[PDB]
Amino acid sequence: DVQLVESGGGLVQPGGSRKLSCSASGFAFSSFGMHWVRQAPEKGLEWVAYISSGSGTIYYADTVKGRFTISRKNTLFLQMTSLRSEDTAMYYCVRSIYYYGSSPFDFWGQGTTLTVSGSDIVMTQATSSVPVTPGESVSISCRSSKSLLHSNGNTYLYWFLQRPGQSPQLLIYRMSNLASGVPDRFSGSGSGTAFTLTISRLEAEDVGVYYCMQHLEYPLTFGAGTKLELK
Amino acid sequence: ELDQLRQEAEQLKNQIRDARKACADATLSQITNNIDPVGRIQMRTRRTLRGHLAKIYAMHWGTDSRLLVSASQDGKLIIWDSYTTNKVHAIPLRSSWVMTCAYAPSGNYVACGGLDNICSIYNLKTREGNVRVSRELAGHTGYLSCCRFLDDNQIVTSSGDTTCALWDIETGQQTTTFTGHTGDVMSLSLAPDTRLFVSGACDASAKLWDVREGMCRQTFTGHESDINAICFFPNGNAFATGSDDATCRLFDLRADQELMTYSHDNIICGITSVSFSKSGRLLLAGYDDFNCNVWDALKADRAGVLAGHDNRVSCLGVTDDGMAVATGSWDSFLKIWN
Amino acid sequence: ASIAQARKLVEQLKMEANIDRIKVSKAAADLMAYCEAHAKEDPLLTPVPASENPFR
Amino acid sequence: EPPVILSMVILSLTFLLGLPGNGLVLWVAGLKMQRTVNTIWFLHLTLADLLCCLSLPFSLAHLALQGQWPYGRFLCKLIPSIIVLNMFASVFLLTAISLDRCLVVFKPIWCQNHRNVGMACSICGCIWVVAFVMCIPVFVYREIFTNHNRCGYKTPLVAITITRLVVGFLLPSVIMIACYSFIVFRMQRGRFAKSQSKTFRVAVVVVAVFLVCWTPYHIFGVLSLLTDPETPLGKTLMSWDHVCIALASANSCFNPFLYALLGKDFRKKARQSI
Amino acid sequence: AEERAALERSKAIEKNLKEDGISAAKDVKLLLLGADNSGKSTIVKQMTGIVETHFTFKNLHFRLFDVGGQRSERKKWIHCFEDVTAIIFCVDLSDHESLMLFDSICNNKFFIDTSIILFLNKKDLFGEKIKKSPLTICFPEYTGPNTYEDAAAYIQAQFESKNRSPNKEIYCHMTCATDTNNAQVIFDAVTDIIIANNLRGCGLY
Ligand SMILES: NC(N)=NCCC[C@H](NC(=O)COCC(c1ccccc1)c1ccccc1)C(=O)O
Repeated sequence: DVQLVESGGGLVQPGGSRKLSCSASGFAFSSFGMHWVRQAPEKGLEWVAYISSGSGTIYYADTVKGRFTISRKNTLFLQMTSLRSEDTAMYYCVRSIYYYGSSPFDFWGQGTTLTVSGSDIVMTQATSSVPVTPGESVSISCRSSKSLLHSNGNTYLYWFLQRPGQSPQLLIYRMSNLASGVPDRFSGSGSGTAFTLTISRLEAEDVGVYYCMQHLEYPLTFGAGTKLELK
Repeated sequence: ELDQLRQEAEQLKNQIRDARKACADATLSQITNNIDPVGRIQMRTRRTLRGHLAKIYAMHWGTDSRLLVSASQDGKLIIWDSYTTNKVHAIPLRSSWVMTCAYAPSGNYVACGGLDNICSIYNLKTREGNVRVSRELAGHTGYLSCCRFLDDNQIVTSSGDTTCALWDIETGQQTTTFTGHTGDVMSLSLAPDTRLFVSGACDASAKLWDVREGMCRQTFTGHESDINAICFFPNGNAFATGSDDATCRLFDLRADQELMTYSHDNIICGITSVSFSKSGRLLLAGYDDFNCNVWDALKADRAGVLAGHDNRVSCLGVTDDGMAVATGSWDSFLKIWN
Repeated sequence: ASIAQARKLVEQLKMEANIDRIKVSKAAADLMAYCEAHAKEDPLLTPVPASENPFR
Repeated sequence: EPPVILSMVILSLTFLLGLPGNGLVLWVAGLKMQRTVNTIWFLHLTLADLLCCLSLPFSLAHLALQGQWPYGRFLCKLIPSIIVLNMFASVFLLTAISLDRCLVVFKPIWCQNHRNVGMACSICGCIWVVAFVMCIPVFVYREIFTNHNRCGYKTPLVAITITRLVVGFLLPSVIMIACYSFIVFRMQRGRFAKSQSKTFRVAVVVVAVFLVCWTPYHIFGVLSLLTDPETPLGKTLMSWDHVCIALASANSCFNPFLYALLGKDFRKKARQSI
Repeated sequence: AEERAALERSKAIEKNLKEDGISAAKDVKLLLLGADNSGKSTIVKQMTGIVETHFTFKNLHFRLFDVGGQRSERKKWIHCFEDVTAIIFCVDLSDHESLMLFDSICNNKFFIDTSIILFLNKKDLFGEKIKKSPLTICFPEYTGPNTYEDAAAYIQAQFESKNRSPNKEIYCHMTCATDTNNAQVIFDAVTDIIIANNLRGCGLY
């Protein structure tokens, strides 16, 4: 089965260095691009770095560039230097193959908890929490400062579901396409800058935090995170 | 009693010929003589797909009219993004002697076969990333000349062992066999409703099979040499064939005989491929004389030429929406015309 | 050997000879009507402008 | 001045016979044919010959000016440098033609295992680098002397002309003659005895054309070394240099017919294209 | 937006395609023909659709294709071997059909410039058969002494009479199947063939 196990986290003195690893199994690691995504204990998802398939292209976040390094034995590395107190997060490893019709960001790792003692597209989710009961219909919406619709007709909005205690799971990719294994109850629609995620016949397994992510241009940005809680 | 059976066969053939002649009240030319000709059809090359290194033998379009698969004897099955020229997948084959390739209408599988006597199924939507061999169909004692998907689970193959087979991909067994041809079954096409298919073999004949019962409904013999290409009309009530006799012919299913012949005096090379336009008004055929001729299917007049290949035009397909036509060739190049 | 093959051949010929056949003029008219009804939506005989051509 | 008229007409016929031939060869080989090892050499040779073809108008203007240069120093250092680069690149590419032919004849196993488009591209790039190094002294030492301003060279001249003579004539000539002699000698036995005469004729014609085009350049170069310009017979050497350079440049228009147009596939493709 | 990554992937697999082509162009491909039980298996063993055998001799990789199992007409797929370096043809001397097969292959439109390496296997068995029965049975128009050498020479001439193309050569070797020199003979013939093909590609032949 496809696996992504991460290691190397722990208590870190400020200003030090630590190396994160992402051991891959169950899939062709060489043909996938890898991402690092971190989540602060009180915040949501935050894209960190990306290395392409073949190591030809590498990207970093603005608060990450110059201090972190991404490299890829079927393993991916995250060499981090000069760590600050703002780096305390659970770090995730993501496989993101890219071709026509493909589904990027489909698998996420288990996460490694590490603790330390301007022109970007803004993804805003107006509602942070909504009360909902099983069997009803709930809609979660978010907006983007810049239009996500491209000249080729693809609009790059991604939906992620994070259940309590588990890693994020891809639900909708490119704002209309249902990810493999996701129940048909999930539906995504939008128009340019406004996007909504509609769920029909809510179940107990759909309780969590919903993140919408744009892939139109680097750096990749997430929404604030809308949480649906039972009752 | 062998002589009696031979005489019965001869009189049955004579009865079939007389019955077909009884329904020939007027010809297609006499019916379409009064309609306006299509005029000169000028198709230009829009894309040229440069990945292959040996002769391309087969190509097939996706149902999305954007993705296409191609087969070359360099050992690779290449999946192309026609809009961007981008190569989506490259599949290395166990046997390089491929002569056919098919694309599943769902878009999750591609078929492949040739001189190894095997139809191989390739999964395009594996969870592990890369493309893997999902199935290898092995029941034919002769080379696989064509294969076409009916759905994700069943596929029909024509073979040089003078037979056609219907398979179940899950079990890998021949659900039905189609026998009756006396030469190499060289071409294959399935009807728009996928309930029946026509095949053209080297016995200069074409047969109409149905997948459900596995029997031959009608036999069409008008050609003089081996039929190399075959294609249904968009309505499913007619089909066209291409032979080594340097002619194309149109056959009606409900009239049980030939309607038109497409040929010219200075056309000597055999036809390798044949396809229809979206409306059926245009019949496009590939030739060994390095070109592709556009025919007016209702008037049997040449309407244009697709020149621009340096070797034999091996394969040709029209997209489902009718926006473009692809031609593959022995010069190892795939061209998109529009 | 050959007797069974001949019996199968004559049976197949009898089956093929027992198919109802319409007039050829009717079939030609049906083909012509199909081509006429779908003429407007066929992009190959009518050159589509570059605005609607995904291969422009 | 009969020498000046002769040089002008030779440059003119070279121009009118080389623009069509080289343009056709370049178009056919670089757009209507695929990249093979044999095709890369022809591509680079036709590039060199065509930039030679685009350069003869400058030589015609130089002759028409009768030793007068109203232009700046940069053009005087640049145009002859490019011309020399292209001519000697053509010479080195001809030597590479002969070397590759001898190599495929005498090392068939090695060429089966190690001869491809990449190695041909690498050797062509090395040839271009060598040609640039050869023309560097031309760019450095050309100046303008001010009756009227004229282009002319400023001990260093001896080294430049001797190195030019050796590296651009003797080694290429010896290599070509030896390679073609070995190919002919190889053609003696086996299946090749019946086509040895044809191969011999082709080799003799190409070597003789190269020699007649490129020798008088070198002989009048060494005589210009030996004879001072002020001494008698210096004016004659200066006058006929022009025509000898014209002969040297005529190899550019001759090369397409001699190399690309002996290929049956190339002939068929060109006839189809025209 | 993310079409850049798809372009990168397309370029990567184009690079892989080029590397594969360079690796594949080094092989010497040989079409292995002849009648049934003609010694084809014997020579491919001394060193169901299509059988490919690969071996290396003096730094050449040889790819041998046997098409005897294709029990259908050759005219539909014989063009799949148009680009082979040479054709191996096996004849059992101790055995008309072979002559017609050689005539059809030799004068095929796809094999005009393709050279044929002709093997005359079972030399000792042929000598024993001559000692037992005359060779005039197979060829009615054979006039001459009934010795081994002259009969073998006559058969060799009968095969080479089937060639009309001057741009191709026939390399005939006689084997007794009690030998291991066949790889060497193929090597010498293929070296000669590659020299000829390279010379033709350079325009000097
Ligand atoms: N004869 C001999 N042994 N070598 C003599 C030197 C030759 C060489 N230069 C060249 O070959 C290139 O052109 C030289 C020259 C020229 C000057 C300005 C513009 C364009 C061309 C030119 C004059 C007139 C007819 C043709 C060319 C060198 O500068 O060393």
